[PDB]
Amino acid sequence: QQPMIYICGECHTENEIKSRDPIRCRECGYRIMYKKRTKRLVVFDAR
Amino acid sequence: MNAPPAFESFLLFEGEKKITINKDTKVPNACLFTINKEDHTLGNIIKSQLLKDPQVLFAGYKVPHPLEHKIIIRVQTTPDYSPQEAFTNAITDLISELSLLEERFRVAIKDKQEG
Amino acid sequence: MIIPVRCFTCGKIVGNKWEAYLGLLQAEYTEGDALDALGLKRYCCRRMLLAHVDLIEKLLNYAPLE
Amino acid sequence: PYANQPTVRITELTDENVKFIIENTDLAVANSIRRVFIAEVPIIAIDWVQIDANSSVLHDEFIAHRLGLIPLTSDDIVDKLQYSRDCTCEEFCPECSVEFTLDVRCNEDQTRHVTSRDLISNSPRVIPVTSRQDDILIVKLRKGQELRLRAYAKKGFGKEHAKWNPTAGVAFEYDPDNALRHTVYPKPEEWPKSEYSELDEDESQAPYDPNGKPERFYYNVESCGSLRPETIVLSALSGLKKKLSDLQTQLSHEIQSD
Amino acid sequence: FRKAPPNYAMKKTQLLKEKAMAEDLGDQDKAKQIQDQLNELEERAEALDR
Amino acid sequence: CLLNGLTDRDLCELNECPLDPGGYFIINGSEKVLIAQEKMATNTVYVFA
Ligand SMILES: [Zn+2]
Ligand SMILES: [Zn+2]
Ligand SMILES: [Zn+2]
Repeated sequence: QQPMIYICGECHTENEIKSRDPIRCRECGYRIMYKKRTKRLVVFDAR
Repeated sequence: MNAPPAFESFLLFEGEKKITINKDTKVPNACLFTINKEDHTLGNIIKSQLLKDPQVLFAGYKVPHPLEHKIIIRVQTTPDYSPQEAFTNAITDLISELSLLEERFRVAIKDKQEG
Repeated sequence: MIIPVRCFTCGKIVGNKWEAYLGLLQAEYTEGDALDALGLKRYCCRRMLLAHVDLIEKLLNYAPLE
Repeated sequence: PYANQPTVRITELTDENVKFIIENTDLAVANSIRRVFIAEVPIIAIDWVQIDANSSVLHDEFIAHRLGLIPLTSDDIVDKLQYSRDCTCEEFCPECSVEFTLDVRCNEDQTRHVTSRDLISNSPRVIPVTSRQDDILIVKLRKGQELRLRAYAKKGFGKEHAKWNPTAGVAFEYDPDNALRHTVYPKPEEWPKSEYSELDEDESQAPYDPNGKPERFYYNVESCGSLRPETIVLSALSGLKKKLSDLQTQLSHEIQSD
Repeated sequence: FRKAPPNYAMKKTQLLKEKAMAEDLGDQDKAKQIQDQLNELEERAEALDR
Repeated sequence: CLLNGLTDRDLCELNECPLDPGGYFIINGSEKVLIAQEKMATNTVYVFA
């Protein structure tokens, strides 16, 4: 049950965007938004 | 992308021998010792120790190639003193010397602290 | 962009000396004196504090939120 | 046809560096002990960083890289731990590693300075250098950013990577007067006298000496702060002794097999 | 209901206010826009100093 | 332009840096710059051989 949460461009507010939907912030309304970091096991070696 | 890992310089790989003896044919009583996963650290001191020994006619090491982790030590003794025992004696005395140096250094420190 | 953690050539920890170096420069000291006041003898480790540029400030100006 | 009886004399012992002298020993032994100081000295250091949430302005790998370079006091723990490669268990067991956690989040308006003091270690003795002088600056966070991660430390030596390099800089120097001529000065008068020079201010360099061997090696090992300098020397001596012992055993087995 | 200045639209809001003031030929509207712009600039300066 | 005589504060808030020299167009989201061409000065008499 993952609605593919996004991060607004300037508001820096989360949004719930699903397929076949416009790409806009829930408030104000902007056309830019980035994704959120994965949940995978991001493991680096301090080398 | 092809950079080798850092552990290949000292850690042995499965099947590789740490030390290999190979008798030479050009002159009597001459062997080449081949050491895997080592550097100048463990070859230079042995070279010097072999030089100290008078019965050793020739002694010298080399690094075939810097990117390769391998060294070759050539030893040639008098006919009545096989190079194997020369190597063993060199290492044994070198270990004794380092142990003595450690003991002296430790006593010197413990005396230096409030003394 | 940020003070390194160790001197490239020497290896002496220098990361923990940027704030101190700035404070010493600010109060009254001059660079040539502040550097040896911090204890940086070798000239190899001094280039860390003299040449280092502090861009992390400009980076922090672009606050993501608020 | 045997070894020699070297002598040692410390001139300056502090908690930051040691200056000593070795006499009656060969150059090869001196330089080898040096290279062991720099390269083959066991020490603890961060080697496995798992980043969970990093909203700082630096890269993800920048944090891990920096954390790799923060020294960790290993006065009595390095000798006890075992190399992770040779451990006989899965995951970083505490018997063979030391775990670290960092969780900082800039809430107030003033910019944070995430310093090494935020590295909350599980073990008491394995901590960055802050016991007794600011702390190593890691990264700067601004209101709203955060940095959550945990990293494990493991035993290594400088040869594998620099992070395991306890000594800041080894000052090795012998025969301060150029008595053995190992270097030829085009204009000896132009050069400044060495710190260890016994030669007066009139003469430039000692007269040649044919039957002269290098002795009196001057050392100035300088600990980065992880280990105490005398501890560095003792560990290097022990490590070299162990390497020779292993080599002797291998050679013995090889000869016996033949 | 959500007030405008919050949080990253300070510069965009200032530009919008300046544009509206320039477009509006009225004196009272011009004065109100100038006052609002000055207040926004002062608040931004205070936040930066903090 | 929208950054005519604007303070570094607003530039930083607009994800821009005060150091950017500017003077370059943005077409299709690419920075295009006009190279200054050169030619012979007009309305001047030259006598070549
Ligand atoms: Zn929107
Ligand atoms: Zn340096
Ligand atoms: Zn384990």
